[PDB]
Order: sequence, then C-alpha cells, then structure tokens
Amino acid sequence: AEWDRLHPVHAGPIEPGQMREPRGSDIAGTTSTLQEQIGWMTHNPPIPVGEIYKRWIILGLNKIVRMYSPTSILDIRQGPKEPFRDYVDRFYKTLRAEQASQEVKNWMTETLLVQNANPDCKTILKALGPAATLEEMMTACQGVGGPGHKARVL
Amino acid sequence: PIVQNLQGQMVHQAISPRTLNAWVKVVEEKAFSPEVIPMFSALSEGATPQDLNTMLNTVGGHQAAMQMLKETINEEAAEWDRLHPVHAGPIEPGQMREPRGSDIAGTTSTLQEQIGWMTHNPPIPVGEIYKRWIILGLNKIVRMYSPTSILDIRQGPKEPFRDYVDRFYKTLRAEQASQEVKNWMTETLLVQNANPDCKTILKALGPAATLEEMMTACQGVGGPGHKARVL
Amino acid sequence: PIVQNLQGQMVHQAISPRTLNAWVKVVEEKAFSPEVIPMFSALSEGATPQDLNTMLNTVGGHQAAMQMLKETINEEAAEWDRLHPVHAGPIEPGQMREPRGSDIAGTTSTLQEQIGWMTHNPPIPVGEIYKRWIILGLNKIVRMYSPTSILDIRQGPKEPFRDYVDRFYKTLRAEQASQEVKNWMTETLLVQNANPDCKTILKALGPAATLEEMMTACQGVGGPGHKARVL
Amino acid sequence: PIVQNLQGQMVHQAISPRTLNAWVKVVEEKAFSPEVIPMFSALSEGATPQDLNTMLNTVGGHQAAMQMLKETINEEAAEWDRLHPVHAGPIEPGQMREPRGSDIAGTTSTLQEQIGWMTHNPPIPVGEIYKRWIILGLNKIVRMYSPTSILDIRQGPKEPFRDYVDRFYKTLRAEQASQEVKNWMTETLLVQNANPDCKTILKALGPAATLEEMMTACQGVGGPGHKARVL
Amino acid sequence: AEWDRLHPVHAGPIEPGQMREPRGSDIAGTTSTLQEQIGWMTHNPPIPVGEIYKRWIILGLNKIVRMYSPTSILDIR
Repeated sequence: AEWDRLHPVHAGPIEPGQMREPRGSDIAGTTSTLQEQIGWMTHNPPIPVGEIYKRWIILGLNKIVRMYSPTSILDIRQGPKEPFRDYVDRFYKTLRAEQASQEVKNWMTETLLVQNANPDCKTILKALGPAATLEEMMTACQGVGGPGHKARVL
Repeated sequence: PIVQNLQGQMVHQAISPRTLNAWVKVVEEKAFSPEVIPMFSALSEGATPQDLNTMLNTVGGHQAAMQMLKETINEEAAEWDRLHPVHAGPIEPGQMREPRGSDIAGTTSTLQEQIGWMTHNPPIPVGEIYKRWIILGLNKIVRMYSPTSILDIRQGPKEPFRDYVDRFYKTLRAEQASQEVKNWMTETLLVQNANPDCKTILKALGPAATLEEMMTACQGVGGPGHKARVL
Repeated sequence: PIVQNLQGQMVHQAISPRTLNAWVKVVEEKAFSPEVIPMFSALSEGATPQDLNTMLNTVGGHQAAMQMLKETINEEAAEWDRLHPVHAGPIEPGQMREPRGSDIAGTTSTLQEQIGWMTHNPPIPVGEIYKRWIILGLNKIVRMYSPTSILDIRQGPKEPFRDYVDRFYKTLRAEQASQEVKNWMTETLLVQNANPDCKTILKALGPAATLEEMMTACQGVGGPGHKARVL
Repeated sequence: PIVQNLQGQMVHQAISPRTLNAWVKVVEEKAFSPEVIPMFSALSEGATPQDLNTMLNTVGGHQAAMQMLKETINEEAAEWDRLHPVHAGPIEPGQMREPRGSDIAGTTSTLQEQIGWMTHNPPIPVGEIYKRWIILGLNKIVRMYSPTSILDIRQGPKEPFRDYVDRFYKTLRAEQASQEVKNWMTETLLVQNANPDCKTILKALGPAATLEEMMTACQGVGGPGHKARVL
Repeated sequence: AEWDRLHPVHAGPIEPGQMREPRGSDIAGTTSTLQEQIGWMTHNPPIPVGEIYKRWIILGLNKIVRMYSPTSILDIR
C-alpha cells in the first residue's frame, strides 16, 4: 500500500529495450511472473524487488513481538528468592525490539533496576550504579544470591 | 549590570534598589520552579561576572540551593580549566590575558578586565559562559525541590486524559533531561501508567494519534479535565 | 523588544522580571477570559520573535495548552516554508535578505537580522507575524477548552433589561461560535427571553434596536441599584 | 545611591522614603538571620556613606542591637585612623583631603567630599569600605542572637536530608571559624549527626558520586503529604 | 578502541592507492560492507578482519563463561 502512494507505475504499453516498472503487488510477488522476477534481477542497474519485500517481512515480524507483549519495563519485580541472573536477563529481554538507546539505558539503571530489586540486591546496585560498568554490577550483586542461586527470604 | 542607552552608548551601572527588591520577591516565590528560568535568562544577559556572583548569592537565599549553585560553578570552573589550560598572567594595556575558569567566574579578575573580554572584537563573552554554569545549577534546584516525581504520576480511576497530561508535562518540565530521555518518558511512562481505555485507543490509533485526541480521551465521567473556566 | 520604531535603528532593550511575572498572573487570575488575548498583545508591543518565546515559556501552569500552542506555532512556520517561495527574484544590489518562515520563528536568525527587518522602510514585520501565529494558534485551543453557551443564560425573579443585555453580550463574547451562528442565536434568544415592555422595542426596530432605550426598559421592577459604581 | 557609571562620570540620584520602606520590610519580616545579608549586600552596591547611614538608622526596632551594630562601626572607623595616619590639610591639590575613619563612616564628611573621593583618579572607595564595616556588624549581630550552635544539632526524625543541610549550613553560616575548620564540620560533623538512613547510603555510594544524587535522602520520613520525593 | 589506539587510519581510500585501511568500526561490521571486508581479507598481505573479530567474540564470551555460574571446588571431596 504505502509503496503504491510512494511510487506510481505506467500501465500502458512498454517500449522495446525496456522492462515494465514494478508495483507494490509485483514486488510482493502477487501479480508478476517468475520470468519477470528473473528479468528484474538480471536488470542493469539491478532492480532489487526481493530486498525490499524481505525488508517488509523483517519489519512486520518486529511488529508482532511488541504487539503480543503486555509487559511493562517499569513494574518488573523480583520474586521472593530471586537471584540477579534471572532478573538482569529478564528486564533486558522486555526491550528486545524497542531498541533502547544508551542514554535511556543509563537512566533505567539509575532508577527502576535499583527500585524494583529486593532489598539486599538494591544496596549493591545503588552502590556501583550507572557510573560503573554492567560487568561490575553483575558480579557484585550475584554475591547476594551466591553459587546456589538463592537469596534470603523477604 | 549593563544597560543600553541611545546613540551607541552602554553603561555599567549599579543594580537599582527598586530592581533588587522586586527581584528578591520573585526569588522567594519562584526559585524552586520552572518559572524563574526565563526571567533569569532575560535578566542575566546584561550581568557581568562580578554582577552574576551578586545575583547567584541572592538566588541562593536557601542554604541547600545555595550549596548546589556554589558546588556546580566550582566544578564548571574546573571543568573549563581542565578542558582548556591557559597560563593567564598579567599583561600591559592594548592586549588581554587568557581567562581561566576562576577568571571567567571573576574571583581572580577585576570588573574592567571582564568587561574587556566582553567588549573586545571578536568577543569572549565571559558573562554568557558563566551564566551557563549558573543556569546548570539552577535546573538542579528546580529538579530537587520538585514536589512531583515522574515515576509517581499514575492516572486515577475517574481522571480524564487532558488533566493527566496537564500534570504529566508540568512534572516532566521540572525533571532534568535531554530530548531522547524525554521521548522515552512520553512514549513509555505516560502511556503505561494510564487507564486501560486510554491505553487501548492510543495503541490502536497508531501514527494517526494526536494531542487533540489526547485532550478528549477518557472523558464522560465528571470533575477535573472536562471543561475550563471562561467567565 | 526594540526601543523605538524609528527607521534603521538597531536598538534593543531587555524584558524586566516584573513584566514576565505580571503576564504569569493574568493567566493565573483569568486565563481563558476573552479580555486576556488583546491584553496580551498590548503587553507584548515592540516585540521581537525572541521576546515572544521568552514570554510564552515563563508561564508554568496550563502546560497541555502551552505545549500544543508551542507545536502549532512551529507548524505555522513550516506552513509558511511550504506556502511562500522565499527569494524567488534575482539578487538585489543594496537590499537586506528576505525572511524564511524559520527566520520569522527565529530558528535560523539572529537578533540583529530580526530587528533590521522591523526597522526597515517599509517594515517587514516578523514580530507581528510571530505574534499572529500565537494569536491564531492560541484561539483554536480556546475554542476547544471553552464549553461556553449563550442559550443557557440565567435570569432572575426581578431582572430589569439593563444588565441582561450586558450579561448576554459578555457570555456571547466568551462564546466562539461563527458570526452567522451568533446572529441566528442572538436574533431568536434575546427577543424570546424579553418580557412584554422590553420585547416591543426589538419587535419593531428588530435585533439591531438602539441599546439606549433597551437598557432603560423594564424600569420599576424593584431591581438592584444604579448601574454606576459610586459606593 | 550613584547612577550612570560605576567608575568616573558617575552621578548622585536620591533614594525615596517609599523604597526605604522596601528595605526595612525585609528586616521586619526576616529578623536577625542570614537571609537579610544577600539582600543588603546587593543593596549597598553603588552607595554613598550618606545612603548607608540613611539605611542603617531607618530600620528602628531594636535599639541595643542598633547600638551594638554602631559599636562595630566605631571600632573599625577608629581602627582605620589607628593603622593609617592622614596628612593634615590637602594631600595633593585637585583632591579635597585624605579621608579619616569618621570621613568613611560619614559622620564628619559632606556629600560633595564623599563623591569627591570616588571621582578621584584612581577611585577611593569610600562607601565600599563603609558597606564592608556595616556587613561586619550584621554577621556579628547574627551570631550573638543565634539560638543554634554548630556542635549541638542533629537531624530530626521527620526531617529530610535537604532540610537538614539547609539548617546545618544556616547554623554554620551564622557562626565563625577558619575555612579549614569549616571543612571538618562539613565533612565530619554534618555526616556524624545525620539520621542513620541517610548515613548508610552515603558510605555505599562513596566520594565520586554527585551532590545531585546524595541530596535526595531521607524522603517520605515525615509521612504522606511530604514535599521531598525525587530520586 | 584497542585496535584504534594501535592503528590510526584515513576515513577514505589513501590518495595514491585504491583501498582504505580498516578501523575498529570496520572490524565490527558497524561502518563496513562485505566488499570492503573481502577486500581486506583478499589483500596481500591479508588484513585479518574476520579472524581478529572472531578473537574478540571468543575473548568476550570467555569473560562471560568465567563470570556466569561459579562452581564451588571446596565441596569436591
């Protein structure tokens, strides 16, 4: 659809030494033939109908991941005996396709990662914060859940 | 501070006792709020560094807000000096010395020495640059003494969208951030703290969503956010 | 603002705290009252584009109104870039450049370029156009915030015709419907709310009757005192 | 007060009883406190000795604090003569005379002699020195009537950390110590007398953490309806 | 940044040659295409953009492996 409004197509007869021009249906493969498609790929310059259609599909797949997710970044809380490996991995898997910039990430590390942590963990994260690295933070607060992965009841 | 007069004339003259007493009352009412920033910007353009020291002391009539301005300007003075090292000695008339961070704040310079850097061609505008450090600290007091918290604005069960908005962006204005983090805040924080109705409509709207639709959202329930006072 | 409108004067004067503070409080007293718009224009006389933004930002209440108003003003400037070709002629020997929508807004322009146009012969009027964009961009919001109606107007148990016409007119001004709309409403509603002795005048001379014999009509009802404020 | 310049071709212009009431109202509202000093420090800028003395004796109120304040001015004017013998009659011919302790204080000097020393070349800063002496007085009174002592105070159970530094720093400010000693009492004595929920987070944040993020402690601690809540 | 420390380079082709020298950003696939990447690899002497990139992902994953799940070797008896 959007392609169609971006690029009008002459429908009338085509000259010799030329190929017809693609529509948004033709790029999607719907209203064109296989010999046209090989035509378009054998074009000079190349007319790369397959790269555009693929890009659309890659685009539409990242719509599904965000639409089929009720989960807010904001109100993600640690369970009763949670260790930092489950929690860090989990807050960051909610952001897959949102594609957060770094300056956002620094802001989230300061506030919500700290405040939704359980109380022993929260002191470690408060302490190293976004001034330190994530390598620092991971190993330090992994210290309250220990080698068995279990943190003292709340 | 300096005042423009006719026929190419500008004069450093003392801050009138009237100007002052009216300014003093504005500091008392508005220092801990967004409101004082465009007035400090309009006011402090004609402040020299010697004058901006006198205004900064005045603004910090509060000994917590006084500390933040004070601590920031000495850190900005340093930050300046550590970014541009300049040896900065005395020199004879006709020419000028390079200013350090301590000279731009004016503690180690005379007033005529500051006014020189400013009235020279090309200018060094020691006032604009020391205003900037001062302004940096001001944004901080506004952020501290903010009664509202952006994390804390959650719409309540009879509240319309327009009233929730009106309070969300006052909060957002008192919070200190760059544009990216603000768009985080309007995209993520404003929507996911909202009522289920509101939330549904603004996601199914897609790119067709407007601030006009946002001023009509979640209505029908009475009280604040449905009308405004005319007469 | 500029000091004077005299030809080719590049003389600029700053905005007092007090003038910025006194604007905040018109909005705090009575913000959507129709008295405030052309009051606002009066207090922003001699203004530049820069003076305009300083005055819009100082205000810290009504932030949903203020922000939509901010955006709308940037949309006028993008309308002017689309609508007008800027610099369609050839290069003119001796002439100051022509303003783009963005130079009127202030996004591509210095104070001395802005003033130059306002003090040019004949004067190219960028502050008034920037002001225009706020006057038209404000009014469209005040149409939307305002559920003012003329049709539901209150009348008492011993109501003379004197203050009713004033009440009519002020409520009608507070309404922002179409002139036609207002005339069809004013034609039907003002006559039908009249008692017999008031009614006679406007049956005969119609909706356009002199207000001298309307305001003295339905005397001796046992109304409140003199229309004068001498107490 | 002096107007038009700060240096050279400066002139008198007089202060009104309407604006003397502006001055005295600040002392009358805020009493003997560090608040009045930044207002009065910006007041006494561009002042003739004869203005300062008109300011000084229009407050009224409290005679023995007024007399104690003049004891301070007496010791410092008598100190100026002690340290620095003047020459008898004219020191140089285009100067009026070399000024004595009393001549700075205003007691023996007419307004022509006061401006006459200020428009000498280089300037002699007669009401700068006299502003410096009245300022010694106000800080000595400020201490003498102080109810809070720097080694007594601690944090309240219902007091945020921001309220706590404002208070600590007020008690510090009303007190006199070397800078070196005032750095111990801000490092150690401020930290030691804090409420524990502030003192635990400070050690774990550590020294390179910013004042911005260490100043938001002990929040909510007074109960719901608290003013401090930012992070 | 460690590559960059050791190897300052021009932004484009060098003025008499016909190809550029790879940055840190060129190693990582961030600012580089496949044609420039097999041009560094087909170069003589070979400039080892994919080998040395792989070395980083090995080094990095090695950091991770040693930081994820500590084993207690005091319970081995």
